[PDB]
This record gives sequence, C-alpha cells and structure tokens, in this order.
Amino acid sequence: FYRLKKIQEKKKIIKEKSE
Amino acid sequence: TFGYVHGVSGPVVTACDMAGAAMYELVRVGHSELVGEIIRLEGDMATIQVYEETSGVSVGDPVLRTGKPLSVELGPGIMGAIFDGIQRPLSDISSQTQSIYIPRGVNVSALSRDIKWEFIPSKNLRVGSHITGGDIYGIVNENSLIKHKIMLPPRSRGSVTYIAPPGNYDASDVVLELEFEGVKEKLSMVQVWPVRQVRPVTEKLPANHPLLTGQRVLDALFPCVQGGTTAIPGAFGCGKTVISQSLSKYSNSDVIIYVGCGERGNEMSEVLRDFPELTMEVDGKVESIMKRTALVANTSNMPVAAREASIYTGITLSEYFRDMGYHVSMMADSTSRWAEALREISGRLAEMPADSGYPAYLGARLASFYERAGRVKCLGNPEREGSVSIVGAVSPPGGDFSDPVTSATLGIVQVFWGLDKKLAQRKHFPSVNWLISYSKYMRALDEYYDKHFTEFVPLRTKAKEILQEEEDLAEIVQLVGKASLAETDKITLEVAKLIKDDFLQQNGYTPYDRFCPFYKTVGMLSNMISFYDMARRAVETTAQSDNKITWSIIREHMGEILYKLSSMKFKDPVKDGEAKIKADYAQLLEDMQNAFRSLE
Amino acid sequence: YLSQPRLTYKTVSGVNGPLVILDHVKFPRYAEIVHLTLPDGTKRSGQVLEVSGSKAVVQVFEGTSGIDAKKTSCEFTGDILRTPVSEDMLGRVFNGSGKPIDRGPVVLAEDFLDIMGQPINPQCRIYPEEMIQTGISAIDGMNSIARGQKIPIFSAAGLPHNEIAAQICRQAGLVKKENFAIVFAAMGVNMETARFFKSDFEENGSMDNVCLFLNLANDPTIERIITPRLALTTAEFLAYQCEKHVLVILTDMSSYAEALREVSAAREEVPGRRGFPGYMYTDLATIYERAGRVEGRNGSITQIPILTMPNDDITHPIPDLTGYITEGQIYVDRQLHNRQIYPPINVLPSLSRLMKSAIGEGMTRKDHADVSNQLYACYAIGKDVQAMKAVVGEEALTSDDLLYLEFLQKFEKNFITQGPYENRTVYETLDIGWQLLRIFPKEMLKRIPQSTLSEFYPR
Amino acid sequence: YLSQPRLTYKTVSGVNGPLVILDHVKFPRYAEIVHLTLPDGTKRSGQVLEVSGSKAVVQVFEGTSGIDAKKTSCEFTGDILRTPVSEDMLGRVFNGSGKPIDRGPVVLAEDFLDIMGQPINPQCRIYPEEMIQTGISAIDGMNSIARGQKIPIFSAAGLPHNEIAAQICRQAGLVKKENFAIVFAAMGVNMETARFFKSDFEENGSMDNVCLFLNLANDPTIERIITPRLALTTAEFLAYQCEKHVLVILTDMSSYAEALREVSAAREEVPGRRGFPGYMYTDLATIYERAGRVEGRNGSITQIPILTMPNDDITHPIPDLTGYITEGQIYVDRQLHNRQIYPPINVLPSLSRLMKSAIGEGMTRKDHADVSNQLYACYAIGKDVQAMKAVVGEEALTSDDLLYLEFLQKFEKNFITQGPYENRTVYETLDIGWQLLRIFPKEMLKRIPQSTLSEFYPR
Amino acid sequence: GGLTSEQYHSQVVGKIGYIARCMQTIDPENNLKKIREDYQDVLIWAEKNYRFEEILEASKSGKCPNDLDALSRRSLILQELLRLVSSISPFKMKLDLIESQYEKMKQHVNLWKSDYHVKLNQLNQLTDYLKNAAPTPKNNFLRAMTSVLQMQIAQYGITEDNEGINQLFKLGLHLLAMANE
Amino acid sequence: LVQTQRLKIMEYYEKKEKQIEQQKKIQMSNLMNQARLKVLRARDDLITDLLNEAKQRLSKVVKDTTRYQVLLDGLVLQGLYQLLEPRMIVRCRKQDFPLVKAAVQKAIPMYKIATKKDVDVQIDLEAYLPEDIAGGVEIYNGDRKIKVSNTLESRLDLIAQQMMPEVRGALFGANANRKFLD
Amino acid sequence: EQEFQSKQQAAMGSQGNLSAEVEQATRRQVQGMQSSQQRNRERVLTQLLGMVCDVRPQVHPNYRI
Ligand SMILES: Nc1ncnc2c1ncn2[C@@H]1O[C@H](COP(=O)(O)OP(=O)(O)O)[C@@H](O)[C@H]1O
Repeated sequence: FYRLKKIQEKKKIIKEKSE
Repeated sequence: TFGYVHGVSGPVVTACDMAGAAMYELVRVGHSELVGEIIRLEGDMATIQVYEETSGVSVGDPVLRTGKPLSVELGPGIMGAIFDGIQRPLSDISSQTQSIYIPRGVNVSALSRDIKWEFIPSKNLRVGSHITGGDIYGIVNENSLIKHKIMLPPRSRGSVTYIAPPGNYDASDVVLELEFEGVKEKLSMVQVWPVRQVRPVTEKLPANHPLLTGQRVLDALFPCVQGGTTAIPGAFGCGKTVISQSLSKYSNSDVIIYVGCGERGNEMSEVLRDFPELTMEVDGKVESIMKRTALVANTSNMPVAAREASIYTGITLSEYFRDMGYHVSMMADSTSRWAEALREISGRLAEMPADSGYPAYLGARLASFYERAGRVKCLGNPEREGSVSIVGAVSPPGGDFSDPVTSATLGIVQVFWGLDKKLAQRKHFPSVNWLISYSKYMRALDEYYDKHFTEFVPLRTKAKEILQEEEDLAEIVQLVGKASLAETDKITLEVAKLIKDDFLQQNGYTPYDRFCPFYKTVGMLSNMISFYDMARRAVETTAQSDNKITWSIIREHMGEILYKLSSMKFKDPVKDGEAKIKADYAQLLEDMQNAFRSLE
Repeated sequence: YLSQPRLTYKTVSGVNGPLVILDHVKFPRYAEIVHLTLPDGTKRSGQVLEVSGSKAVVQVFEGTSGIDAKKTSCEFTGDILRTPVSEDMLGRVFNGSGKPIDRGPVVLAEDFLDIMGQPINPQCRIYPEEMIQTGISAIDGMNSIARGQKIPIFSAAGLPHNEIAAQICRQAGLVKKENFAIVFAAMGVNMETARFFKSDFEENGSMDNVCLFLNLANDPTIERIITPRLALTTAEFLAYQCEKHVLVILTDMSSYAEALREVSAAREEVPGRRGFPGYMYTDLATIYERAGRVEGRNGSITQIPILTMPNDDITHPIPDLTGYITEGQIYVDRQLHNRQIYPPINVLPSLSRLMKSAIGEGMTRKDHADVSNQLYACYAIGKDVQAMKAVVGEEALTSDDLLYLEFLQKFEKNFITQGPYENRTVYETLDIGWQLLRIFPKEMLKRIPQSTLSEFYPR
Repeated sequence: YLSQPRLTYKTVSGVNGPLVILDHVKFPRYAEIVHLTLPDGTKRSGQVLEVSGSKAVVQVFEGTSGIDAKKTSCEFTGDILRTPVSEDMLGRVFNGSGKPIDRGPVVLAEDFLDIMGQPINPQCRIYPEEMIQTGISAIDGMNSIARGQKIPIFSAAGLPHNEIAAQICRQAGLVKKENFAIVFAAMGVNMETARFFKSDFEENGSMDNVCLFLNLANDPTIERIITPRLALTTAEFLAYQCEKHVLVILTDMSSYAEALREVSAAREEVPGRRGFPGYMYTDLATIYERAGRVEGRNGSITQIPILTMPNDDITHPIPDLTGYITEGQIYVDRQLHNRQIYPPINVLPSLSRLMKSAIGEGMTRKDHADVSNQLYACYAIGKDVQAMKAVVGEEALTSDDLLYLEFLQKFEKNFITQGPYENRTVYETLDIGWQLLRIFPKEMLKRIPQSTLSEFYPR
Repeated sequence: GGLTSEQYHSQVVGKIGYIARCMQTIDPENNLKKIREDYQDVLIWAEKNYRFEEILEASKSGKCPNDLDALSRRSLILQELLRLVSSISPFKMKLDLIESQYEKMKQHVNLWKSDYHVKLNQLNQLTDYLKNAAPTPKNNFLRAMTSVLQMQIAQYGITEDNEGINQLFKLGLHLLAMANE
Repeated sequence: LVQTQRLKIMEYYEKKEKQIEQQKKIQMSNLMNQARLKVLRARDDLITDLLNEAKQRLSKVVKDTTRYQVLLDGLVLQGLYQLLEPRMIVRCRKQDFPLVKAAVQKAIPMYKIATKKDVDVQIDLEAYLPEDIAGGVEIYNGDRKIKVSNTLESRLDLIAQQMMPEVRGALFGANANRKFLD
Repeated sequence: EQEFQSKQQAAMGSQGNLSAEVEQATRRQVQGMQSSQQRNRERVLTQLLGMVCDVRPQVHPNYRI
C-alpha cells in the first residue's frame, strides 16, 4: 500500500509538471 | 561559493544556487554552519543530509560550499578521545564551551594543534630519498601503548626535500616536505582522508589468527579471527552491547574503536568510566586500556543523519590504525540504527523503499562497509600487517531475524553470534544461541588450534555434538517425557545441561568470569567432555552386565565431582594463577577418574 | 530578544488533515511556531513541519477542523516552541500544552527553554550509580533502579501500572541506610487515571513538589506530541539548573506513539513495523534520553514511562522500541494480575540495565547480585517445571522439580506479592530472597559462588 | 563502423542515486553507452536507461558520487554496449566492467559483441542429452545435469554453495560409456569468496581455461548489472564461435537482483514483489536462457547460477523467478549443513528437468531412472516418518517405519555425504543407491520395475 | 593488489627505494657482494641516481621490476635481514654467516610465518624495552641478558635451533613480562 | 613404540610432501600466468607502437597545407552537421587559424544548403587549442555545454578502437580456432 | 629426511629448468609476433590513416526539415 500510494503521488506530481 | 537554503523537511535540507556542487560534497547549512552532505542534485539545486538538527533553519539561509567530501583528520591525538559522528572531540567541546550540551555548528578541531608530540623520524630517510603513500616517515610517542606511526597520506609520493629532526612538534608544524613532478607538498603529522573511500592496502591476506574475546561460547564454539566480520543480532536486553564492551576490554587487538552508532549515551559514559580504570600489562607495567581505545559516540537522540557518518568515521579511524600494523577492532554498537537513519533520510527524499521501508541500497551500503575489515598487508615501504575486525551488533525490531538489516548483515558477516531473548530472560548470559549461531573461520583456525591448543578441536566437535543431541532429545522429551529415554540419552541431556549452565553461560560482571583465558576455556571443556566420555563408557559397557550403571548411580556417587565441574567456572584467572587453575583442573580430572574406577 | 513585529498571514493555500499550508511566507523558519486565529476567533497553535520557498506546512496542534482558507489568520512567532519555566511550576496543573488548568496564573517564566532540549554531551554525562529504594521487592531485589535511569513500566490495559507508579512515587528514596520532585505528564489518559494520580499525590503531602501535565482522552491528539517534551523540559530546568532530583513519569506512551503515527500518516512518511513512522525510534529516544545525571550538577532526572503493550505483545513496535531505547523495563503481567498478585510484576521479562553497578558492596549489600541472579535462575526453572508438569502430570516430577515448584509458589507469594503501601528495604528484600533460596541445597544454587553461600546461606 | 565524432555534453540536469539525467541531448539512443568525465578527471561509464525527447536518463556503473552538474562531461559513444571478445580472454581476470585486474593488457578484441546477446532461433537449438558427471552423488544420482542445461544452486548465507560450485567446476566431466572452459561472473562476492575461487582454479591447474569476472562487495553495485551479460557474451563467443564446451558460473544472482532493485527504485518504477522490478522475470530470463547448444555448432554453454535465498525462503522473488526460468535447481539445506553434512544438498525440493533424457540405457545405465525415483520416494517417506516420530515417539513406529528411518540415516550418511575432493562416478553413485535401497525388501520398492529389481537387487 | 595503476606504480617505486635504503643501511661498505648482485636489478636505479619520476616512468614502461609481489617478497627478505643486523648492532655478524642467513630467508616460503620472524620479534621486544628503560634492577638484568643474547645470535644466527639462544629468549622474555615490583 | 612413532613420522613427512606438491602446482600456475600476461603485454605494446606511428604520420600530414586544408574543411563541416545548432564556436590551433577560417567560410554555405538552417559560426580567437595537438578542431554550441571534438587525436582514437579487430587480424594473423564468425 | 632432501633438490632443479623453458617459449612467441607484425605494419597503417583522412561529413539520419 505504501509503495502504491507513493507511486500515485509521484504520478500526480509528474502530471502537474507536464501541466 | 554560497548556495541558499530553499526548504527544510527534517534532517534533509534543499539549497538553490548550487550549480557546481558535487554529490556527497560537504556544505555548511545555515548561519550556525551546520555540517551537511549533498545526497542528490537536481538542476541547480542540491539536497543535503544535515548532520545536525535543522530546527530554526530558515529559507534563504546561506549554505557554504566546501569543495571537499566528508573527511576525518588522522594523526596523533585520536587514542583515548571520544568524538561525535563527524569527529569533533567531545571532551574538547566540553572544555571550550563549559556546557553539558553539544552546540549546533561548533567547529572545534578534530585533533588538538596545541599539544607538542614527541616525533622521531625514520632513521634511514634522507633528503632526496624516494618515498610513497603509506611509508612510515616518523614515529610519534602518543602514549605507552600506542607508538603512533606517522605515514605518508595515500595518493602522496615524491622525493624528500626536508625531513624534520627528532623533537617536539605540534600537529600543525611541517614535518616532511617532498616534491613530485616539480610540485612541492608539505605534510604535518595530520592527514585528511575522505571517510567514504577505502584506504588502500598492498594486499588483503587471509584471516588466520583468533580474535580472543573474553567469552567462552564465542572463543570456543564460534571463533572470530583478526580481520573477520561479525554480527550480533538480538532483541533488546539480550547482551550484544555487553559482548561488544567485553571484547573492547579483554581482547588481543592492539587498538579498539567503539562507534556507539545510535545507541544509549549512558553506555558511552559507562565506557569512559570503566576503561580508564581497566589496565593491561605491557612489559610488566600496568597501562590503561583507554590509552588504545577511541570512541566515536553518536547517541540515539543526537542527529539521525550523523549516525551514518559515525559508522564511516569509525571504520576510517580503524583503517588508519590498521595501516600502522595494529590489529584494530571496530565495534559498531548498532548497525540497525544506521539502517534506520538511512531509511529516514530516504523517506525525506521520497525514495522508493525496499523491504520494510529501507532504501534499495541498504544491502550495498552494508556490504561496502563490512568489506573494509579483512587482514591486510599494509601499504607503504616498511612491510607490516594490520587488521580491522568489524564486530557489528544488529538490533532486529521485535527480535525477528527476518529483519531486512539482519538478513542483509548475515549475507556479509562471516561470523553470526545470534542472541536469544529467552536465554537472556533466564539470565543465561552471554545469550548466544548455540544452535543458529555459526562461525565460518573454524577451518581457517584449526591450523592455529592444532599447534597451540592441539587438544581443543576434538573437544569443540564433541561439545557441539552433545548440544545437538540434547536439542533433539529435548524436542522429544517436551512431548513424551524422560520416562522412555535411553540411559545414554539421559547422560547426554545432563552433560549438555552442565555445559550450558556451567561452560557456555559466563557472568561478565564478576571478578572471575569477566575474562576467561583460552587455557580456561579449553580446560573446562576438556573436563566436561572427559566426564561425558567416562559416563558414557561406564553405561555402555555395563548395559549387558547385571550391575547396570545408570545416570542416577553416577549422580549419587559423583555429587561432589559434579559440583566441582559446575564450580570450575569460579576459578579466578588473576587471583588464582594460570598454573594453579590448570593444576586444579588436572586434580578434578584425577578425582573423576578415581571416582569412576571406584564406581565400576 | 526579538523586537521586530511578527507577520500575520491570511494566505492559507490549502488544508489537509492536521496540516495547514501557508503560501507567500516571507523566509519561513523550520519548526517555527504559528498562532492561527480561526474565522470564529478560536485561537489554535501549530508548528511549521516543512518549509519550501514561500510555502510553510504548519501542523496545527488542536486539529484543522473549522480552518478556513480565506479568513484564518496565521501569525508567525518568529521562534521555535519555547516553554516558560520557573521553579514555581512545582505544585501546578497544566493541560497538555502547558497552559494552567488549576485556575492559577500563567507561568511567570524564569527562563524560556527550547521544548526539544539538547542531547547531553556523552563525555559530560555521569553514569547513574545511586540506587533508588522503590520499596517494591520485584524492583529492588531483581530490577533495582538507579537515580537517573530510564526504566519504563510495560503494562497492558486494565493492569495496575498506575498503582505501581504511584507506589514508586510515594516510597522512592535512596538506599543510604531528601525528596524527589515529580514531573508527571499524561497523554490520552481517561479522567479516572488523571484523578487517581492527582488524588494520590494530594493524599500524600507531595503536591507541593509535583507538576502535572494532563492531556486527557478528549483533548487534542497532536498536542500529545508536545506534552512529554514540555514536562521533560521542566524536569531539565528543575534538575540541571535548580539541582532538584526529578522523577519524570510519562503516562500512556502508547498514546504518544499513536499520536505520532497519526501525524506521520498525515504526512505520508515512511512507515516502520505496524504502520508506525520509520523514525519512531529516534523520537522515542529524544523523549527517553532526557534522563540521567550530569557532570558538575547535583541534579538528576529519573524517567518511568508507563506504556500499554497492545494485546500484551512485548514485541509490538511501541514496547519493543521503548525497550531498545530505555535502560530496562518493569513488566506488569496479566497472568499474575488475574491471580490477584500485587504488584503483578513478572521479573523474568523485566530488566534493569544499571542494576549491575547500583548494587554490590558499599551500596546496598554484597550478596545482592548473586541473590538476584539465583532468584532469576530458580524462577525460570520453576516456570519450566510448571510447563513440563502441564504435560507429564504431577507423578512424573522428580524431587528437584517439586523443590522448584515450591520455590516458585513461595516466591510469587512472599517476594513478588506485596502490600500496596508496604515499603520493604533492600535488605528486607534480600532477606526474603535468601529465605526463598534456602529451599534448595547449596549444590543446587550454581550461580552463587561458594564464598557467598558459606557466609549468607546458613543463617 | 561509426566514423562520426561523438557528442560531449556538459548539460547534466540531475543526479539521483545511480542515475544521471541529462537534457538537450541530440537524438538520444536507448541503451547507448556514455562516458562521464568527472570534474577531477575520473572517467566513468554509464548506459542510457531511457530517453524522452531531448532527455536521457544515464545509469552510471561506477556510481554517481563526485558527479556535479555544470562540470561532468558525458560523451555519448553513439552505440550500445559492445564488449570486446577474444579467445585469449581465457586465463584472464577482469572486474565487473570487463577491464583487466590481473595486470595484463586490455582485451585485444577478436570481435565486438553486444552484451545483450543475439537471440537464438528455437528451431535450431539442440536439446542437451549429454550428462555431466559432476561427481556429486546428490546431483549425479538424483538431479543429474545435462551439458547445456541451466540449473542454479539455491542456498542461503553461510552454507557451502561456493564449495559445491568449486567441486562441480573441478570435477565436471562427461560420463564414460572436451574439457570444460569455465567462465566466472562474481557479483557481490566478498574478498574471501573471490580469493577462494581464484585459488581453487589455480591449484587445480585449470586457470588456463578460466576467465574470471570479479565484482567484489566493495565494487560498484550497478556494475554487476553488466557483469553477468559480459560473462555470458564471452561464453557465447567461446561456445558458438570457438567451439568450446563452456561452463558459466554466476556467483550471486541475489546480488544482481539487488542491483536491479536499486536501479528500479532510483527510477521510481512501479515495483514488483518485495520492491524488485516488475520486469525481473524478463531480465533474469535474458541471462539464464543464454545456455544450451545450437545446430551446426559443437560447443555448448552449461550454466550454473548460484542464489542466496533470503531467509532461506524458496518463495522469495529471486529464487521464485529463477525456478520459473532455469531447468531445475540444486538446493542447499541449512539443516543438513547444521548437521555437518557435505554437500548439504536436500534432494526433495531440488530437481533437474533435463535429467530424464540424460540418464538411462546407453547414456549411464538401465537402472538410473528407477534408482533415483525410488531413492526420492524412500527419502520423502522417511522424512514424513521422522516428522511423525518427533510427535508420537519411536515406540509407536512399525517395522517398516524403522526401516525408512534407517534408510534416511544411511542415505544422508553414505549417499549425500561426500568428501569435497571426492568425485564419485555415476556408477559408484548408483551402486551406493542400490546398497541403500537393499535396506528395504523388494516388496517395498514399488517404483522400480521388477525387470530391474531382479537384475540389480539380488546382488 | 587492487591498487589503481598510479598507486601501484608509485608503490613499486617506493619498494625499489626502500630496497636501496635497506641495502645501504645493512651494508654501507658494499661488502655483502653476493646479496647486492642478487638485488642488482633493483639497486641499479639507486646506485645510478634517477629521479622519482624517471623511475616511475621506467616502472610503467616495464623497464623497472614492476611486480609488487616479487618486490614485496625481496624487500621483506632484506628488511628482516636488516632487522636482525640492527637488533644485533653492537655485536657485528660475520659476512659468511650473514650470507647464510640471507640464503635461508630467501629459501623460506613465507617469512611472516617463519620462526626467524618470531625470533626477531622477541629480540625486538627486548631491545625496544631496553632502548628507554631506566637503570632499575630488572632493566640492568634485562640489559645484561640481552647483550649476551645479541652476542650469541651474532655468533650463530637466528636460523638455527640453538638451544642456548632459545632458552635465553625464554628467560629474557619472562623477565620482561614479569612485574617491576 | 615403533608403530606409533613411525606413524607420526610418516604423517609429518607425507603432509610436508603434499605441501611441497601444492607449492609446486601454485608456482607452476603463477609462472604460466606471468608468461601469458607477458606475451599479451608485448602484443599490446606493439599495437600501441603502431598507434604512435599513426599519430606521427598524422602530425606529418597536417604540415602539408594543401591536404590539411581539405581535411580541416571536412572536419569542420562534420562537426557542424553533428551539432546542428543556430550558433556555434570553433576552437582551433593558433597557427591553424587561417585554415580553420577558410574551412568555416566553405562550410557555412554548404551547411545552409544541406540543412536548410541558417547558422552563425565564430572561430574562438581567445581560447585556442593546445599547440601540441596534431590538428583538427572542436565545435561548441552557443553556450558551450555541448561540444564535438574533431581533433585528430580524437578521430584517430575513435577509428582505431573500432578497427582493433582488423588490426589484430592483420598484424598478428587470424585465429584458427574461430570456426564461425556469426 | 634424506629422501625429502632428494625430493626437494629434484623439485628445485625441475623448477629451474622449466622456468628457463617457459622464458624461452615466451621469447620465441614475442619474436614471432614481432616478425608477423613487421610484415603488416605498413598495410594496416595505410588503411587506418586513409580511413582517418576520409572524413565524409554527414547529418544524423533522423534530422527532418
Ligand atoms: N556477559 C554478561 N554478563 C552479565 N550480564 C550480562 C552479560 N551480557 C549482558 N548482560 C545483561 O544484559 C543486560 C542488557 O545488556 P545490553 O547488551 O546493554 O543490552 P542490549 O542487548 O540492548 O545491548 C544488562 O543489564 C546486563 O546485566
């Protein structure tokens, strides 16, 4: 769960970076 | 020149304007100049694991860029000193500040520059003599125990242009000037070495000599060697710190570096209180063991990021004294705390974790740290031989040895002194679990045992056989009881109980069992194994006869002898001489023989 | 002193869980304290957990419920959290945040001390060696405490850890045959526990020398993260500046650990075992390691954290890390309590790391160590004999097993069992230990050297 | 050949663990090789892990310590990693990156071969049916190896897997009814292990036919990502081009998997089990599946990886995914090692999937398959009987159960147990197997056809 | 020898220089002709004055002996010989016996395992203690015994199993270890 | 007495004989390893002598201005094509500055024609290349964070390391044991 | 003892003989290598220098206007 939550947070940050 | 603090998430700071800052470079963050090390570098911003508490650090604070890696000053003045994680002399801090705390950002020198050391140059060296890294170009009479050899820094070489005459020189005075390719290098007694770079050696010779601890179970069943790597996993209260301190007090290592990486501070205070009183005899003169012990203390509540530095500093100091020809022993008080510090810094960096949150590079870090231990043929011109025996205690959370730190450690360390919580609760100290523990140096040490203690290897083998047989019989008895046990099985059980209670366990806080010389460690085992042999012989050879000798007959007839075997441990190596102890053990053997003959 | 006017920000960018987030902060300071005036005038407090550029993540102590984005006004104190400390704090009751709840005035500070304190220079730290006579046989006899020791009480929900701690308070004194100031912090303790401790300190004439920090069950959860530190800070002031001997009692460190877990989960920090933060060891060490004596100062701080083991699991992260940090533990046992043995202290899983030096010749008596070790060995063997008897029955026990069972019975009846107000001296405890050990013949006492047995056994 | 000048970028945009992310790269090439000149002149090498427009996430083999932005010069070689290969690579010692560490010259390339290897058409891959007489009865007797097979050695920390590997290396040979050239890839082996293997090869006179790749524990941990491929590439060159019967030893696939996990976590990829990359199966397969024979060629590549199972867990992702690829596994047991047996090969969980076609009449002997099957059956039944005995006691065991226990004892004492320098021909191993099977009556050997019982049992 | 090439060749140059210095110290008179010829390939770079850089270039190019294992073995042989001579300094050894000791040391497979090394370590314990020891009765007795031992070793040499030398070693070491009170 | 003493003496003698045999085997292995490495090092030294001769030949060729001008034009244009930047700088040897100027003059129009991209190329008259270098140029982009080193010292190395298989096959003959080249 | 001394003498003599033999073999191999390289020095050098001098400037294939 911690790894998946961390991956989700990183994906959100990357999406913001692309936007 | 200056970066600027940008953010602070705990021990991890971020800093803008650090375009050319190298990875693992050392910077000073904040106005108090808290030391820190760059660990990642994105764009023109760096991120710094600060070795001091970052509370009160504000965005925009200067971050000075010192174009050097985390390094230690190596030279006279280390022995007998207690440093912190980043090698600041805590005694000098206390004297300078006159306060019971460690000020944040205090910048006192690692080695005092005021003391005048007695320096005698190497006689052969002259102007125009080719000298290279690791060459001993002088000896500094640091104290009665340690002749601090003064060696060229590794990666330094050239022709000598000036070698100082013998006399009193301080750590800042130039002692040796040399030149290479025209460029001239001046050298005082102190050399700065990056802590994360392994100090080179000509060769890493195989480990071939025991690291005689004071403990019977460690010396006999699970030997360690000078230059080996050891681990001591165990729950809280099992006794790994006490094993480390007993090895620090009574062992054949010319130097001992205690690293206290992330453990109690009262333990470091206890070390400082005890060691000055403890003494060892050199040339018939008693000299304190603190004259050869160096402490690198970073207690549990001191900055987390410093713990890693502590370990590294520790090993570097050990390596420095290995290159002189001394058999250093580095006690890593708890590598679990170092792993936890790595995990915290990783969490602040939002790195992807490995098992149980630890970083993906924990195993690599532990392996690289343990690989610095082997016995070596030191660098430099004078042929020498040093060692760094790394004894690294592990603290598995919940006493579970599946811990990632413990599992990674057992894949590196060659000796495994696993401690049992149940044995500790029974006060069966040292709590070493004789079943799971192992030492991969026994085959490399039989060469030495057969020539110094020729009678010991078979005794060790028989003792381990007895313990394994007792384990099997106990597994059976727990469910079936002792009613159906064969008589020889009863003898195995009872001699195994004798070995456990009266040979393996050793009260380390008594005048007689604090240190158990190897002549004792082998004499006691010889007597117990002889009793086992005689009891088994009697029982087996009288099984067919009508006068069946059993365990009960032996116990009733040999109560006094059994009590003497149990009390063999109480012999005092110092109050009672070695000759007296050996004679008393021989007399007990004679009593055993006579009693068995009178019984059969 | 800070003379510049402090900035008040209405620029609350976002809120999430217990973390307010402020933007356009001018040079935020990490760990800085912030005062939040909510829309309805409710004044809360928070601590800057992180700074980044012009952003500051403020951890509100009272919780973020009711926080507005456009109307909440956060004024930055310009300094880290600092407790106002004075010797008058002895004999006062404060809430978990240090604000008085006894209808007295605020603390007229003698000094403003950093709540987090500082680690004591190990070279200047003195090793505790003055034994405290808690009066409890199970503690003095086999887990003796030293003045300046971190020795928590491991217990479970419903067990008499409060009673044992109160007894230690009311009959703790040096073995010199002076009062102990007490600093009592409570985290998430029901009203009954707080009333019990307060009424026990009042019944005895000690309330003059007791300072209480109370954070009951209904009080803010995050505030429990500062309730210990405040208390310890006070103790430090009373110990290392006023030269008092301060017994610090932190009640329900399980509640403090769970509050820390809540904050870490809000911050999504790397978890350790069972969801607790990966740094819970470091934080519990920051709490516990504020104990012991110090060179050149005649004061001391003795810590006795009381922590509830979840599900009576001594391997749970809270008790496990506490044992890793502290210098021992007093293990309150449910099996003994259900049998109505008080104090239900199971000496076998208990430990005192400074007992080895607080006992011997000089301090207490010279048979203390041997008697304690032999009692431990015989008790463990008696428990083993009980376990084997559960399987093989009475008739299969040898005479030695019967000796060990008799020792176990008389040990749990005469040594462990003790009146709630009975103050046994260390010598009485050792005499009881010897009268129990005399069950066995000398030859069965293999821990005690013959020199000690010959002198002490016959009597 | 590539004649165009290489492009050197001082444009490093970030450093993160082993990764160096560059920007403004002209047409990045995936898997391209980069040469990083550090500010102080230290030259390192890396491989482009991914490309995105003008970016390139290089992965440095020697580690990123000392690298800085604005000064590190990354020169892009314009090609994938093509290692030099020559026949004179036999009798050489190279580090994990292929550079000499025996004080010899750099490899004078006979050819430049891609380390990733050239996939082999399954239509023209010969099925290996030639048995390897390793001389270890626990492998020859029951888990026989066929020349061209992939069969790891599953073990744990402290077990003698290195000794077993050395024994196989110095005793490997065909069954008598062409000597092996050894290629060694050490990944994370301490100095003791590398010195042991090197001394074993020198002492046994095989060093002229041994090529060592050493990546010790102190060496960089991203280098061991290429250390096996390099080794295998050389093996392929020696096997499919020089016509040499190669034997490839890979010391610690656990350390290689840890390096993979390190790179994956640095890349922040979606993790697999235990944090290992989701693609560990494919990365491990690209290494294991390079064994075997091919049509037209005369050489072969026998592959014997060695794994250190964490916590002795054969379900751990590394051993699990290694079992899915390699054809069997040799399983070193901790219990047998503790009981001082050598080799500590537990024949119950270990198997060789190409044993059935390698044994039998003409290859070794008629009774090989039946003898092995019956030994395995008797061993399993004996283990079950031992488990039952541990609970109910020996007095409740029937005569046949005692026979099974006797077989188990004599099987671990005579068949599995073996001197480190003793190579038992397959026929001696089968004779020992028959001597152990003769403990039981013919009526209890259910898995041996009567046609063979009548021929081999009565002797 | 996992040393970097630069470090390895600097160490080679240092070993050559150390062999030259050891030869000069043991036999400044060049009387030990046999040993000097045995070490000609390494002593040529010191008899003919070369700069450190020239010798380093020669070592890199292969002209100098650039095998650290062989150089270390030879340097250890000469170091042990010089240690024997210095610990025997007042009682000069005969050239023939010096050559015999050198030949025995050369023959030995591993000198750090040699009984010669252990005997020299014992003699050095005695001599190092006596270097600074004040004239107390123990120190005078140890000085006398050490002088007699040095004379005997000069007459015979440490390669032999001379019972007299062994017994003198035992008694002198026991006196040294015995308490000063 | 004879039996036991004899047994011990044979044990001692046989163990010493086994040690001597092991030492002989180790000495043999070390001797053969040293011989192999010495031959390999001789081969490497011969190849390095060949490379040094090639360096000398290039240093001779650069002096022939008629040939060096064409070579320099090729090198400069190749660097420009490798970079494909809007603004580039050319580092050249100080004495080669006229030739590099002519090369850039020739290359700019051809570069524009071939890449359809306008370009500004400036010869770095401040920081020239070391004068010991055999020749060639070095083309940097506008900010100098990207460079292409078209020096002869670099081009010779680039080609020779790729050609090493052919040099090995030619100078020291091919390999008989290599049956398959695929 | 005497048998051991004879064995040691034989081992020393054989070691010296074979060390001389391998030194001679190494010298022969090096001389053969030199003789083989002298024949193809000029051809390989000419090919290498011709490849160096033939620049052939070219754009990356992926470049698109
Ligand atoms: N050799 C020993 N002799 C006597 N007591 C010991 C010994 N080893 C450990 N102990 C006991 O174990 C307790 C725990 O010691 P320590 O090792 O400091 O704990 P930890 O396991 O946390 O390091 C101590 O209080 C000490 O009394």
